Amino acid sequence: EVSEFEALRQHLMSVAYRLTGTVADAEDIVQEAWLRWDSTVIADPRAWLTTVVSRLGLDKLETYTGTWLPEPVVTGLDATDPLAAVVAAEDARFAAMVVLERLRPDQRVAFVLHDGFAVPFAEVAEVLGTSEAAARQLASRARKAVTDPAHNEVVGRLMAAMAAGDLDTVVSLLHPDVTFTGDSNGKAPTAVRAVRGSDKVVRFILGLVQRYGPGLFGANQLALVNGELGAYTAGLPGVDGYRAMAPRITAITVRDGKVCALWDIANPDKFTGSPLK
Repeated sequence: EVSEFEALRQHLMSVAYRLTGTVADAEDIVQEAWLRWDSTVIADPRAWLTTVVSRLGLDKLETYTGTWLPEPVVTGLDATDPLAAVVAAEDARFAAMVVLERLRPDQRVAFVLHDGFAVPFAEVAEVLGTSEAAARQLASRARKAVTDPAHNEVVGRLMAAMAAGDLDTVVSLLHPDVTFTGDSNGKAPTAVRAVRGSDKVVRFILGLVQRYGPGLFGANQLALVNGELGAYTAGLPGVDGYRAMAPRITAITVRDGKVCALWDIANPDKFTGSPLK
């Protein structure tokens, strides 16, 4: 009873959160799935509730600032959490999700349902509303809009290293076009606009340890961010004339064995995938 049930709702949550970029937006869309279950004698609850959720997800597809970013899901290292199964998929990675958010409120459902969730186009066409090839084409314009197993090794190395101020190591681990992007909807000093490039990202970073100090690392917890090892912070008070910092969640993106991007998420309104909340 509960098993088959939880597996479906997980599937429903898995698709819902990805349809948007918010776990509250998924929490409210799966909310109707149950209510719209009504009819059966013979039925396929799995295929039906997707459409219901997918359409409600399309119904979705304060706010006086800029540079939007997706709400993250933060589970413990056991990944036993109920929101873990949501982001267990590798394409639920924060990098993958920011690609999807603030970019495609149209090519989303076609790409997500098919690339991510392996839904054939005829069924995607159903929630869509048109032809077979018209689902593949609204999906093909998504796969174009896009243009490592060392993650823990690279995040791990980094998590400690930077506390030595080993700057020679840190600039090599970064991409020449590495990025630091902060969700500035939240009232918190961040990259209110995106900062670009290696040496220049380091500069921004140097300001951080300068501003908040070294207690910085002690409030920063090791945790799973969207299925892979990232980190979040409970915040700091600042007692040696350092600025009081805010609790926030920081995701990391890795390729070439180098940190290709960093993500700053500081809006308290987006903590519903978090231990903070």
